[PDB]
Amino acid sequence: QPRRVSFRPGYDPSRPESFFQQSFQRLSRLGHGSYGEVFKVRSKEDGRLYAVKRSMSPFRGPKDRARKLAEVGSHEKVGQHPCCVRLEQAWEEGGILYLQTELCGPSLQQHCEAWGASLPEAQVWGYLRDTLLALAHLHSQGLVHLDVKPANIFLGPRGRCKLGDFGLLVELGEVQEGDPRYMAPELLQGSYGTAADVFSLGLTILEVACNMELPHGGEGWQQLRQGYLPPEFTAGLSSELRSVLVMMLEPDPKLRATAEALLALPVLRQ
Ligand SMILES: Cc1ccc(O)c(C)c1-n1c(N)c(C(N)=O)c2nc3c(Br)cccc3nc21
Repeated sequence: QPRRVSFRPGYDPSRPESFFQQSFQRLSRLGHGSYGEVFKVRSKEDGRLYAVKRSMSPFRGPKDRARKLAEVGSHEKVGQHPCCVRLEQAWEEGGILYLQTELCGPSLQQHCEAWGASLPEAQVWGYLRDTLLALAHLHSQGLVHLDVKPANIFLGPRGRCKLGDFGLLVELGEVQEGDPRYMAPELLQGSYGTAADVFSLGLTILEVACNMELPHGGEGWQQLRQGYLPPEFTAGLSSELRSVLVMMLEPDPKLRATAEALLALPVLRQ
């Protein structure tokens, strides 16, 4: 029996088919991986198109179930913000967790691969703005995403982007590992705060604006975490963008800029 999942219609219960196969039509499989599978679907009760994620394998034990279900709780804490992917409903059946979210466009990672070049700064600034708006919303409620990267930012109409994948989200006041390429240096010493997301967004913007593959480790990983940007790729960057990037990549989290401060800056105002 399927049961809804929260931390706050074609039913056919008798029929021997899953609620997913009974309440929705799988138009496409947007993606797949260890997390499971993401499908493009249209509600068989509302007709509107939505995105659904399902886990690959059934719950192994009590812990696996709790760890997976936490994303629902984390998604609920984020709430409804214009620049954050909104969750409609979440449920479980057969040891499988399902999350139904608004259908968004392609990820910033995909868009960048297709463009195959440094994105125009006009698009870049807007993504920086909306993502900063989203982070400020999370930071105000004592939430840290910890996995800000191109793949977790989804594009929308008229050059707008929304933040998603709140699985690694932690409420300031249990932490999972994130991608080393985008992690703030303070995390190595266990210092976790909203500043970390800002640094991740900085490397995110640097990656898409200079078509630069971020280093997983080594000296290159260090150079980007010493407050000095590499002049070889940052050549085409405008003076204004570079200054904003230096603020976000400030090694010391105590001195690093905050989202609201950056958003208040004139270049990033509206
Ligand atoms: C399904 C889901 C649940 C929770 C959550 O936080 C998010 C952001 C989503 N979610 C979307 N709403 C996607 C979209 N296109 O609308 C979307 N695409 C994905 C791709 Br492509 C690859 C891997 C994972 C994806 N997860 C996605």
